[PDB]
Amino acid sequence: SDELYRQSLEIISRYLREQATGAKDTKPMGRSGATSRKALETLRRVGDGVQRNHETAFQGMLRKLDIKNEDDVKSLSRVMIHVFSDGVTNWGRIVTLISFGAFVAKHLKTINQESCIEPLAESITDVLVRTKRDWLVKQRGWDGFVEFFHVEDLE
Amino acid sequence: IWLAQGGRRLGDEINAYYARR
Ligand SMILES: C1C2CC3CC1CC(C2)C3
Repeated sequence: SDELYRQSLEIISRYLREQATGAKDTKPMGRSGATSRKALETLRRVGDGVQRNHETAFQGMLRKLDIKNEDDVKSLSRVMIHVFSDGVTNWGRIVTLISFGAFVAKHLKTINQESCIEPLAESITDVLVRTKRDWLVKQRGWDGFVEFFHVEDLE
Repeated sequence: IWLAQGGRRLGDEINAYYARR
């Protein structure tokens, strides 16, 4: 039983699903509902801005990757591992990684490859949880994610 | 993988933006 993995997969898969289909999953989040719910809401807020702001960089990258099937998704995971290969980890890289995943997920749906969205979410979660588990733990997992992106209203 | 650094840099831009929020 790996709660950190389960929670991460739940958050990331639901964002990619709702981005691809355009409809939220109105089931409540699983055990540990508070953190996961705020994490997904934060992901919508920050992730949507990332895709809007950087739609150019995302579109160019997707065009060159030429993603067509589940094989191209596994090759995609190879590129994603390089997100931390310079020794640096932060929430900005992690949210950008997930945002591109949603961008790819939308593309996978318009080419009638919705079956690859679930593998895509699992790959992203694998990269995060299986190679950066220690860093996530030190941040307090998705609680750290929520707090970092919380915007302070200091009047 | 030659695109790797692009997303790292974009990620650091996003992180540096919120780092003052
Ligand atoms: C470009 C691509 C998307 C995000 C950000 C940046 C590095 C890696 C690949 C993750």
